[PDB]
Amino acid sequence: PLIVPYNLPLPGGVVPRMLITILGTVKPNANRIALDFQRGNDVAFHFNPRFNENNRRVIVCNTKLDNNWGREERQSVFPFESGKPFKIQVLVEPDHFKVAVNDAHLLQYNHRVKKLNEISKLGISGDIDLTSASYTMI
Ligand SMILES: OC[C@H]1O[C@@H](O[C@H]2[C@H](O)[C@@H](O)[C@H](O)O[C@@H]2CO)[C@H](O)[C@@H](O)[C@H]1O
Repeated sequence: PLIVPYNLPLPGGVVPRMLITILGTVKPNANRIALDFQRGNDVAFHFNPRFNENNRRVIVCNTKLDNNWGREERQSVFPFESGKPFKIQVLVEPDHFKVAVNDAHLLQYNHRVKKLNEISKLGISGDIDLTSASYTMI
């Protein structure tokens, strides 16, 4: 496997038609997963499944600028399950990140950080065994 937290460099940043594919398995009794698309210290797109927030499962998405979190976008559709293998696909489209899990569309996140080619790293963290993380141009 890959060691978590795992960094995936995105050479030259992201660009529309770039597809990121993450395969892993959720640990037993998981609490959280996070994807952090970084522009230096800023987080352009934070994607954060939470398995127990006040006894609810929710995906929280946000942007961090100068160490400040912005407005959360929350999604109560929650395709992850403790103990089970998953696939996350993040497709960069011109105006949003488009996320599908296990081949089903999940959410979109409008670009707040505009300098896409400066979003040069993806951090993958949380309560998972990470099997693979890669990108391709489609
Ligand atoms: O917004 C993403 C960001 O959330 C932090 O937790 C928030 C929490 O979601 C919010 O309900 C509460 O009022 O403030 C917390 C701190 O901003 C996480 O700590 C952080 O990791 C991100 O997930």
